[PDB]
Amino acid sequence: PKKTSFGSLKDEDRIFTNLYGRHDWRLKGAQSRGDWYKTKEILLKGPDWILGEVKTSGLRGRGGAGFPTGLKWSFMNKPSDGRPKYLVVNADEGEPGTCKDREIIRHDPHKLVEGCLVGGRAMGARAAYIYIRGEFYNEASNLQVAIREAYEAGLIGKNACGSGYDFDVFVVRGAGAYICGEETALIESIEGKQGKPRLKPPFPADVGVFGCPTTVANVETVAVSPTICRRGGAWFASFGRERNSGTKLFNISGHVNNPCTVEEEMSVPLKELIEKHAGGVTGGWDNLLAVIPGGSSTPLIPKSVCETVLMDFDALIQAQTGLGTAAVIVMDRSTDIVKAIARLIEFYKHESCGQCTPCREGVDWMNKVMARFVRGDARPAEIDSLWEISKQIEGHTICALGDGAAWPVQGLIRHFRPELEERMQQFAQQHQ
Amino acid sequence: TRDTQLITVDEKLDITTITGVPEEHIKTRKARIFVPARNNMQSGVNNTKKWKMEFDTRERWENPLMGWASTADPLSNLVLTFSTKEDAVAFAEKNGWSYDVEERKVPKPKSKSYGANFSWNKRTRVSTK
Amino acid sequence: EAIVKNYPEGHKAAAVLPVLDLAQRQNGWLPISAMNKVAEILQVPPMRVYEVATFYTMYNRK
Ligand SMILES: Cc1cc2nc3c(=O)[nH]c(=O)nc-3n(C[C@H](O)[C@H](O)[C@H](O)COP(=O)(O)O)c2cc1C
Ligand code: SF4
Repeated sequence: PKKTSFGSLKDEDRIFTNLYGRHDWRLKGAQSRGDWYKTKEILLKGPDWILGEVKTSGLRGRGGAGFPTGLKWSFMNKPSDGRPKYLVVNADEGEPGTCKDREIIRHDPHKLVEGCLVGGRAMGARAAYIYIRGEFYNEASNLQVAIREAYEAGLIGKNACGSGYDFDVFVVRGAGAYICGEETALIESIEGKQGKPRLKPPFPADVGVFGCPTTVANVETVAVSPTICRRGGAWFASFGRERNSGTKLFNISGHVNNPCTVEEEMSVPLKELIEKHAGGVTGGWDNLLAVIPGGSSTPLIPKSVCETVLMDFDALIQAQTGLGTAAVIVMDRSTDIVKAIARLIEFYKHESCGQCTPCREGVDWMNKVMARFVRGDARPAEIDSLWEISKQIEGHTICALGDGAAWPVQGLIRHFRPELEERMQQFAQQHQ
Repeated sequence: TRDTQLITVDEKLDITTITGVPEEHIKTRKARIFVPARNNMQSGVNNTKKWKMEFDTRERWENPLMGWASTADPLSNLVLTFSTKEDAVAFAEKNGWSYDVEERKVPKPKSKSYGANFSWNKRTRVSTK
Repeated sequence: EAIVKNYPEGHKAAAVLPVLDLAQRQNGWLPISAMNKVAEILQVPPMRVYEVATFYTMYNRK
């Protein structure tokens, strides 16, 4: 029956077979690895069949929120009200510690392009706008070159793959804002405005880019759809736990011997993932201080939790953190944990779009308090003050960037309050 | 029930002769019964909920000594608050004051929609957020 | 004109970001004259371009 331990994924089950760019990344290389194979038959089965496969696979968003992808793509499976329907692929990839989306674009720019056609067909869209980080200039070019080849081969454009379905794939480059990864702020950027997220309940599936139905999906979420439709949703569901099905890309960075990007089965133990693929922690699994398991947005967890925690949404939620983008950041015992988290709050203070009050003023307020905790120029009573300020940002903002700046502070105060208080005693006795 | 031996008085109530007000400030004044306009510098609407009765403004001259504003009008600061228009009109009639009544101006209901800010083919689309 | 045709008719303001970048690539930075010229060809108010130029970090205003 079901499994208990997860990991040790065979290469024949991996989806991104050119993750390290050691084969041809152009059309001929992609086709030899299975890309664009029998894509016409996928299209002719209609949106219902494609949406069914994603539902069965239990796939969940890979951008950081983890909503059920198959259920999220069914909002666009409605009749036409006279407006065009678009698909926006989120390639902003701005979360600190996250590098997975860079490799998919630069080394497999035909699973992404094929994903747009299959994902677009499910939603009934006419075209796909791929929003790629503005600093990824070289990656955007390879994406354009692959898109050009797809057009020349008849794989996209008019009568895509001989299916009678017209689909155009456009690439639009950002201009250097982390907030443009947010789905609505991404849409506002495509429309020529500032990267300021919109409010809901006007949802992108009802009023989106150019005021039209749209779906915003991560590159990894879109770059695995064609494989699921071919190998089946049953095959994809065979990995990871229940409700955490699938293979996941991981970025293991920080204080590890061999920082790298690898693909691994969901629910893989955190200790195994670092040891097996990343060469372990610098100084062995005893110099470990804390880990940020899902990019800067997620709270850190200390060594005690890291012993047995599994890398999936449900397991990390129970550990008072999240999976996020599966961007594992490892910090050893030589790290200034207060200073490491202070730089993350400075990052969010430089990336706040500045629209809504709690994160315009609150994040800039958390940054200044953190800048004093690092030096210890604060009282212990300000730790609880910092906690309360954090809870006033979380849930009161337009977008989740405010939430993503509260959680790192809360993680620091949850597990490392003794460190913060000791830092303040040292300053107090020195600066009498 | 009310065993008091009441009488009948079929004339309009009028107390001008027993309120002690001089004749000059009964027959020459003009009361204004109105709901105050919202102060346009603020969005609050708590001062637009009751009817007021104010009187006509009269001369104010500068005090020769200090330049202070002087008045000979004893009713210049008189403002009365009433719960309804009919109550205000009743109070003016029984005091012998001629009054102008201005019907309450209520904001009309408005159709608001955050989604109209991003319309596909309408002019409600905003160029900035 | 190739960039402008990547967006639906009646939404030419969607081309501010790529056309501002193209101006910077030609010039190396964005003088106030460059911002106004992008506003003219796209028929967008100049202040809307100033908002985009000041919002994004990659644009060089010096
Ligand atoms: C501040 C912020 C930054 C984000 N950056 C990204 C990103 O770079 N790539 C991505 O796929 N999703 C990002 N997201 C999540 C998106 O808003 C959205 O949840 C996701 O792209 C939807 O696609 P999915 O189903 O593949 O997850 C970000 C969210 C926030 C609040
Ligand atoms: S939380 Fe911050 S980044 Fe998000 S909309 Fe509000 S001000 Fe902008």
